[PDB]
Amino acid sequence: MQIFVKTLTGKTITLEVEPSDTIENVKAKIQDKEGIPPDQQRLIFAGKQLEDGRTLSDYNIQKESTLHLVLRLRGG
Amino acid sequence: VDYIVEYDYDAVHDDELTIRVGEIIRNVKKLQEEGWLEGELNGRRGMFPDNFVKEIK
Repeated sequence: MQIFVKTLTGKTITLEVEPSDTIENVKAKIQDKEGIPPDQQRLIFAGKQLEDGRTLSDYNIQKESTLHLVLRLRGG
Repeated sequence: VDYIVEYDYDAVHDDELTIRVGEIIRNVKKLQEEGWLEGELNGRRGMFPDNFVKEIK
């Protein structure tokens, strides 16, 4: 199960994940492949922020999805 | 230039624009940030994800 991730810069980083995996985990995987701090990693899907306290299954996020990675207060 | 956003995205920040299903954003322009677009919605100019907006011309 792979999922796309939209990076403000312009990169679609597709990371490995499972439906049982948590958002807090997915954050690490990003900080381990892109070096982006979790506290500075905002994930929004379907028009609603993903809680590091919930799993993909919570937001019914299936494979080939499309997450949106934003930054705290974007000035650009 | 006016797009139609079919979704229920809620502005998370001040520079973020709230785009909801059917809400058309005036003069939408693609920013230097992938997915981020800027436009005028509800009298407020803000940026919003492209995966929630659909260009309607």
